[PDB]
Amino acid sequence: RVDYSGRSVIVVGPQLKLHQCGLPKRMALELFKPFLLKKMEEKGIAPNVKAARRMLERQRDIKDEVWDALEEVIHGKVVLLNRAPTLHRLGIQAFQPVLVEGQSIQLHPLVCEAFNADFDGDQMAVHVPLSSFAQAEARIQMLSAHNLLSPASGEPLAKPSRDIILGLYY
Amino acid sequence: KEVRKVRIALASPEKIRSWSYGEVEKPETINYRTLKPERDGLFDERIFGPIKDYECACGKYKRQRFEGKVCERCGVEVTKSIVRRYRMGHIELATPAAHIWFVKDVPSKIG
Amino acid sequence: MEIKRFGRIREVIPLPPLTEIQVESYRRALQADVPPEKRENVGIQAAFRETFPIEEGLVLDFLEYRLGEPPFPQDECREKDLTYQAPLYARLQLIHKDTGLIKEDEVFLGHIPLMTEDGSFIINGADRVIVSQIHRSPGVYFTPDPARPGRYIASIIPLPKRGPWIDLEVEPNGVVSMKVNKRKFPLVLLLRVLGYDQETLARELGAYGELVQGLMDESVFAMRPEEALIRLFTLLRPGDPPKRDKAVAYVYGLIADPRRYDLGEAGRYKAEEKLGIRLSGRTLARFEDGEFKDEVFLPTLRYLFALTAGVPGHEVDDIDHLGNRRIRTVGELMTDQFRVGLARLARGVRERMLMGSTPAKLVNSRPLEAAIREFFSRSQLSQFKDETNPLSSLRHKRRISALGPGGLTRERAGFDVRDVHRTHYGRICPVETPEGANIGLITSLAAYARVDELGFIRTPYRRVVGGVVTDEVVYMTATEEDRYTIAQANTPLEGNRIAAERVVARRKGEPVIVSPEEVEFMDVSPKQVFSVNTNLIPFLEHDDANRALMGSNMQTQAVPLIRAQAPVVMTGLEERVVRDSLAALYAEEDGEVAKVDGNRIVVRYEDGRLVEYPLRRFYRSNQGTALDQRPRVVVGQRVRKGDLLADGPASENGFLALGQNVLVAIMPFDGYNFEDAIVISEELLKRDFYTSIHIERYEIEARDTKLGPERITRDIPHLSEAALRDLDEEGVVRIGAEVKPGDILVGRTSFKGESEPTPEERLLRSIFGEKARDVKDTSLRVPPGEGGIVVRTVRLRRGDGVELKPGVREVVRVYVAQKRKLQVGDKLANRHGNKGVVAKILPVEDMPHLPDGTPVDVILNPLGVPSRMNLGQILETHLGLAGYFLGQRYISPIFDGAKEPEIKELLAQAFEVYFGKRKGEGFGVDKREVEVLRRAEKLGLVTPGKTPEEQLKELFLQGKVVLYDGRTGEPIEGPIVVGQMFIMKLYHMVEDKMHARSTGPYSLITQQPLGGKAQFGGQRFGEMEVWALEAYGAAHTLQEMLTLKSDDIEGRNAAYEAIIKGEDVPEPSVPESFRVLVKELQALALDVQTLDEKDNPVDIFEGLASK
Amino acid sequence: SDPVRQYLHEIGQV
Amino acid sequence: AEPGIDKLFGMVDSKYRLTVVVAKRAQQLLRHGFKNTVLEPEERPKMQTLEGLFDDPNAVTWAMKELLTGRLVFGENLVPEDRLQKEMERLYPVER
Amino acid sequence: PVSLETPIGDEKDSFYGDFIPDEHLPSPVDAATQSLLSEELEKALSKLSEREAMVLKLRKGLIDGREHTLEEVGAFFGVTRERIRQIENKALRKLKYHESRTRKLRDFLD
Amino acid sequence: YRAQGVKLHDKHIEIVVRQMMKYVEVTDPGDSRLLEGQVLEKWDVEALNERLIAEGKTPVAWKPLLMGVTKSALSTKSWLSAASFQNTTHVLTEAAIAGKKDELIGLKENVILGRLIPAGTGSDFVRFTQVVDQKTLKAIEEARKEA
Amino acid sequence: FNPLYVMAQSGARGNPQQIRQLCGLRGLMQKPSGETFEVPVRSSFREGLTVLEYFISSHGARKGGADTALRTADSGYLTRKLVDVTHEIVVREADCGTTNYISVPLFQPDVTRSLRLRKRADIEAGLYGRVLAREVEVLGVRLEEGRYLSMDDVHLLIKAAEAGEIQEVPVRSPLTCQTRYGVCQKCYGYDLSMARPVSIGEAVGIVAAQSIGEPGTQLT
DNA sequence: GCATCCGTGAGTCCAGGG
DNA sequence: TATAATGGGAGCTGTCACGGATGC
Ligand SMILES: [Mg+2]
Ligand SMILES: [Mg+2]
Ligand SMILES: [Mg+2]
Ligand SMILES: [Zn+2]
Ligand SMILES: [Zn+2]
Repeated sequence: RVDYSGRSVIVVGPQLKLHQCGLPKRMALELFKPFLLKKMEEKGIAPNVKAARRMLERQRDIKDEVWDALEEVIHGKVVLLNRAPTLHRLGIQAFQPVLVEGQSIQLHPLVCEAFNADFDGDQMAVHVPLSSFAQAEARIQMLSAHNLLSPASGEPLAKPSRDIILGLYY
Repeated sequence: KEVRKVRIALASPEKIRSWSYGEVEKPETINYRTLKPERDGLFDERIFGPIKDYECACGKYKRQRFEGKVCERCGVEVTKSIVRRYRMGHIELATPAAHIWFVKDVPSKIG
Repeated sequence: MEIKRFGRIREVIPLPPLTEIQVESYRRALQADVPPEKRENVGIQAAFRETFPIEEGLVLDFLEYRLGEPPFPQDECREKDLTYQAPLYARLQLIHKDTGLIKEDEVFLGHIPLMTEDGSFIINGADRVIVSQIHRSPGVYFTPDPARPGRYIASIIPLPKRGPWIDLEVEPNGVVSMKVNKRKFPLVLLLRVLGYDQETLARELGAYGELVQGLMDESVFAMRPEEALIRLFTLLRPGDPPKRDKAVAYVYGLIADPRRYDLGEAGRYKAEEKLGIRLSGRTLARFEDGEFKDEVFLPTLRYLFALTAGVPGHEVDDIDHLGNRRIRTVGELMTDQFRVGLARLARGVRERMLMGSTPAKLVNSRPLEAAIREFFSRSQLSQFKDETNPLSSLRHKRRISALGPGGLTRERAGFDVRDVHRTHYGRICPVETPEGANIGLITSLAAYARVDELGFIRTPYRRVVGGVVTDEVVYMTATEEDRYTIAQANTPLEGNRIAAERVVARRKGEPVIVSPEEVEFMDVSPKQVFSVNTNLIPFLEHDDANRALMGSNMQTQAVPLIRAQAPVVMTGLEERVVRDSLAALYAEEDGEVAKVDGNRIVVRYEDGRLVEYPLRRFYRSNQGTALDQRPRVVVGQRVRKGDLLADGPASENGFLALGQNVLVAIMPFDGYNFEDAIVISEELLKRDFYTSIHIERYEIEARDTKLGPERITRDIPHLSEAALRDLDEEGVVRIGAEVKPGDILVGRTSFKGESEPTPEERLLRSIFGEKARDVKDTSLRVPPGEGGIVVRTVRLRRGDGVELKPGVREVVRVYVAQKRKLQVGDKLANRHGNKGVVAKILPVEDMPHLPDGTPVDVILNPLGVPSRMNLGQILETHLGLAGYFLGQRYISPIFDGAKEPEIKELLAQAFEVYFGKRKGEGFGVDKREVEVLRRAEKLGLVTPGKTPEEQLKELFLQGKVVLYDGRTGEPIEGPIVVGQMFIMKLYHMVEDKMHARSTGPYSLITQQPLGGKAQFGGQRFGEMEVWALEAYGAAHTLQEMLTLKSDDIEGRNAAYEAIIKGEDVPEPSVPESFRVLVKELQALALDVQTLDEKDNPVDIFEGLASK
Repeated sequence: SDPVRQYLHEIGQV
Repeated sequence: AEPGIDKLFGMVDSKYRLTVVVAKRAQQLLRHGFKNTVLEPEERPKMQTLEGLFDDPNAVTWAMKELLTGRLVFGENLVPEDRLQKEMERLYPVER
Repeated sequence: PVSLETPIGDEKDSFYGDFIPDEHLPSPVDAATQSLLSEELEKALSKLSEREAMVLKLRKGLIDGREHTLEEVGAFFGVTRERIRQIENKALRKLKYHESRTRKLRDFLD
Repeated sequence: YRAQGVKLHDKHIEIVVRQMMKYVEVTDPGDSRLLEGQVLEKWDVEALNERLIAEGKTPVAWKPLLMGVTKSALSTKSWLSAASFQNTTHVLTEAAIAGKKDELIGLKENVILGRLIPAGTGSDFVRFTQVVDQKTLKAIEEARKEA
Repeated sequence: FNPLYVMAQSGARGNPQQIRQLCGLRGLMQKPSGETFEVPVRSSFREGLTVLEYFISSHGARKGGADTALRTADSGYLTRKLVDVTHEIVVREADCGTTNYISVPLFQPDVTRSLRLRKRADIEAGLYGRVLAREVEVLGVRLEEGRYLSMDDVHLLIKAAEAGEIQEVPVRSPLTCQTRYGVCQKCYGYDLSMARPVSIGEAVGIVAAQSIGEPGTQLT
């Protein structure tokens, strides 16, 4: 078991770009908390780290410019999404999170086949790569949009399906 | 240095005694009134180390200035309590006993 | 509104009492209503009769038992976490054999849990169900040897834990072996011990050729029964002294002691029927006049030889036939644990009979009480009651497990036990079973099925005499069913005469076309093939079984809604389900309503008596869904017996109301209903459709410490007045306050553990000159993601009819209610197995809409139908469209329901209502409707040349309409299926599942993050997640997962500090769990050494473990 | 195999 | 996709080498507060707050965009590690 | 006592011990708070002279873990116990004045 | 796989099958310390046979062996990997008697120790790579050129 | 343009047996022993089954559910075993220097009447991305030693085989690689993820194990 | 040596626990 | 610390492949 990690129900996000996922604001606040504390000190939102932490502790204490601070915290960063059972490496993929209202993770349609995910109640885990190195590995090697062909067969694995095919065919 | 290999071997009685910081002589654990560890039993700070960082069992020494000092009144080294994860003890058997792994894992290595 | 119903099968009998399998079984076990002297020797009475008398001298004997009244009623037991139970007394008498002295007393034995009216139990406050178990029946079986094709194994099987399994076999050397407790010895020996001579064995067995020769051993016949008996005791107990009375005692306890061997009544009956013999009792032999007398062994051998040779009338047994598998109900399961507790009690009695100088003095009840408690709390058939909705509870009471004590072990259960056997028909539902690894091992009783007194499942059939169907119905076991030709329930009848030349029937499961003359019985109803849940799926005949299974199972998980509705298409079972599950109050007799309240209804009955009915209001179920009853009558109303007085949860005017009827369009929608996701309208939230009430319970204790007492108080150090704003004088949050994550529900202070402050703290104190307080804040706070309105507090403090476990001074419990609106990530489903998570909530102006301006409610994707093959949901929608415009509902019974032509008639009427309204209001056909008719003509859906109206009507009779896109005003380019569908909101709410962690508690031994939302846990990055990272070559990401993020202590501390300082994370070091592994190997006498490249030790313990 | 069977035997020796 | 990812993969003999170069460079920029950047002011990656456009805080984004200019040098055994650290401290002092 | 390896539920999935948090070792949050505290105390102490900072450190035990008596700090600085008490008090007076000015140590007080 | 319409490249199966043929059995020890019937790695007996041929000695005669995937995993050289797989006590018993040194060659062994795996960015082929900007490099070259 | 037809034809949803069960007939069904029952369900799901037809359907639906259930654990177990034999195999160097190779055949024996061309997919799975171990000259095209076979190169070799110019293709393979503890870049070939030579450092054994185990649940 | 008769450890992921 | 007391109870059930160990 591991820190900086969460899970939730997944939901389709049609508007996402292939390299993006939808991450609920509250999850992102907890997943990124030390970064957010720092960034809050770096602005006037709290004198120091510990004041900021007490502020985020109570939900009715949470201000508005903290959501803006969070958005600066996640800029260009990726999270890892995982759906168990993790049968091949594409059971884990890196995504740039887009913050959303709501409590569901928003997953891009074209990665569902590789995750073997659909939307009849599946849940997924999310994880934060911390260091510059882990973050670099995740953005170069594990990004959804850099993993398009199957390593088993060489054939496309991110590819049109269901409605996408249906409309294009029509 | 840097770890490059990991060896595993039989431990001799003498090797085992070198690991041990004390023989556990009593089947006691903690005192039923004070909830503190009984002397010479399975939780004894005298053997396995202090429960509180840099503080003997009775209280005579309570700061990091004493370090490695073994208190005379209670016998407890003054170091970090984390050492209660690392310090072995031993039981000196009155008669030798076979290690069942070398008996029942067939074919028996002893046999 | 009007209910129109379809179908031509008239059910001769109603469904039986749907919980009788629970209620009657337990009533049989307790015999509480029966005067003691009239009791049968069954149930706990039979337990007593097996235990007593207790001999050796002294004797302690049983006269009778008695069950008193429960000390606390059911609600009080739920409130105070008590067990609802009755005190058990036994009248016992101690006789000293030589003195003749007799002492008699009624001794108190503890308490026995009582079954509530609905068939469940209240164990320590929580409702529980004892789930019935299925097992192989006791008896005598004959089975093919899987090794030797022409040989057979005979198996004698008693009741579970009531004797050993005995096998007889014909060995390749020809001698007939007996195996018991894994001991292969020649059966001839035991036959001799029984008193059989070679003369009797020759004359009784010689018919079967050479087989009897492998039984003839002269060295055995040359010994009298005593010498054979001692010989058997030696080859059964190596090293045990072959004492004569000890050998008698052992073999008697193995084969003849009724207190140790028991075939049961079922094993008795089946052994008798199979072997064609009569049994005196229920054991394999008796001890009569100083010698053993055979009952079963010779008949079994007779049969085994006859089967081996080939003589007619001898067949192998199908062990999965439901004549050979029986149900252990709660009464029997409990009686068995009661019998074990009583055996331990008797051992204690004999113990005190040795050491001592009264019945009470001799009897220590504790073991008995321990066994019952152990049964009702930690058994695998004792299950937390599912009462998500009332159907959930009803269904739970009718479940059947092949697991549990004395049953199968999953991961081992093969394909045979999980199959639907032909004999399941009318007995065990063929669709309702789990989808995971338990598939086929947990099942549901069929709607009309009944467990008979021996435990076999019976189903009802109507008698047919010369083509006439009578009203005699006969409940049969599968053995009896196999005798007859049984016609299908849809056989056409003119009055009572079979009006057909060719009749579909079954003979031993086999479908067969038969004349009326040949028909002996006829099914009562299609209903009898399926579980209650499966009987609630309209148009089941059009749904592939795999998705019908899902619709079945998901009705269990429907949440009760504040505006719940019954379906517009019902099967006709909805009222009976509400009734049998006690999901409503009904009038006890004819009468008149005197008083009506949110809280209570007072009715004046014909007797003149004034009966008052309190209504349960916003009570908390086991699952947190809301149990409340709402009155459905008014003052002065005249009620007949059985009329509805109040609706419970998921009840609408007495009909099962598991969700809402919503207006549905079947079309893709911009990716938002991709791969089973669902799009809904904001209108649904606006009118509180799919809104549910949920109640959470929080609990806090204040205990005595060695450091001073915990106190429940408002005076909490360092908190503002804002933090205490809604805390009462005593420090408990007030009723009606809104609590959010972080807010205090119960203030509590605890004395601090003796700590010398770190020098930094000493200096900071001096700088501010403030004494550190002596207690710290240990209050109960609302956890992350929870909250609502406080609706109850309970306060139990010691010194107040209140006594708590040792050392706790007070317990406080706070009840918090939330109204849950449908939101993105919540799960919806229909009864045909269509299920999906809400992905998008659109404002009303974005919804597809009808020409008259009516927007639809939910948008389901057509890609969910073809590969699922569950077309019932399409017919439901078609009929829903009709009902929408006619203001009517339908009952369409399964396999006997609405057909396409009748649905088309109704759609023609509904069209006239939907379109003639327009033609009257002064409007013609729209230009966009003309464009869609042009496309429809090209699709083949409408006849070219007809007028706009006639073509629109053709579409409508196909259940399709012109639909406008709310974003554009342009029509969808083809007509779309639209109609009413019944959709439920399931108890899988994202509000409960979303969870994240940065840091938090770690485990004691491993120093790894704890698991579980309540522990503020971390996610498991298991073996396979690691493989994925390895396969990407993401080496540093993985090293973080294994060190800085889990159990690298300095690493995790330093990474947190570096991040909050804006630095980069430091390099990891050794994980603690590897240190733990090294120490655990050192305890195994293994020296595990980390070396460097020069083979020199490296200390991973930094000197802290080297002297 | 069974240590108390073994011990009862050893005792039945004397 | 990361901007220019196909060219970045074109620059190395092993994809894992690009990730090592990118990560070490990102660490170097963070250590020296971005004063050692090879980007020209108009090439600096930006992030749009509410106040206005500012420097992108993400050093991996910077490092990739620098790699794409040809102005970095990568390979094995270019310089002893301590000499490199000390010269970068000299040219671009670390905050205290 | 009850066993740490008591099964929770039907499977061999989980044990009672799985749910018991380590209350002894400092959390990453607590460790970081202690570290920010030490650093802020050193920052505020550098605003005093070497002697008043050092006297405060010896008297509070921030150096060798123990708090020396006024007689020992005095014998160390070569000065009366009364003198060392007076320079401790002016050191505290200076710390309080600065802390009221910048409010840089307040939040550590809980 | 073809029967189910699954396209799977052969070389993945070949990797596994290569691990199933890892071991050989001695038929004649030659001039070696080995025993007849002893099972060892094909790589190791070939290294030994070339050491003996270079030394003018008689080489060890050996036959090829086929192991199932489970047995091949349990027979691997690294005792950390085999003991994490299955038959833990048997593996640990034989490794303890032999005093085995695990050289940390594979992935499991390094994962258990929390080490950086020898794959991907942890490969020795790439992890020592350096980066330096043109200015800093030129300045270091001036520094060198002075001495 | 019928909905069911367009979904099946386009590959969006549905196969011909499911469509047939919707519009044609449910068909033959198996007994609990697995033998097929003599009389088929003659109605489609649109027409609706009878009680008895539905009951007999149960046996096969339950067998297939129990199949699916047991096979997901068997598959995961297999994957774990495969990961344990292969985990140490990594691309460790550019070229081990072996001269050994394997020959992938383009033909297979029939009725044993003659040889016939193997199916296209089977040839692709055997040749795509592989490094040629020997010069090949077909249809006047030189495929040089050391070349990574692109998919176009594979199709070229299939054409040459149809024209008679080649029967087997010599190819570097993990079977013949001499890298200790792993594989080299030449002998492994292309990272099918990227359609180009594999990078040194790729955990090629894990990828093999996952490639083999992940479709295990589809094997019936 | 050649079979048979044994022990033994194994069985996807998550969640919560009553 | 003294009458005399002298060999125990519990089982327990629908798996499977495989390496090693006993009978032929
Ligand atoms: Mg799913
Ligand atoms: Mg399930
Ligand atoms: Mg389960
Ligand atoms: Zn001491
Ligand atoms: Zn090679």
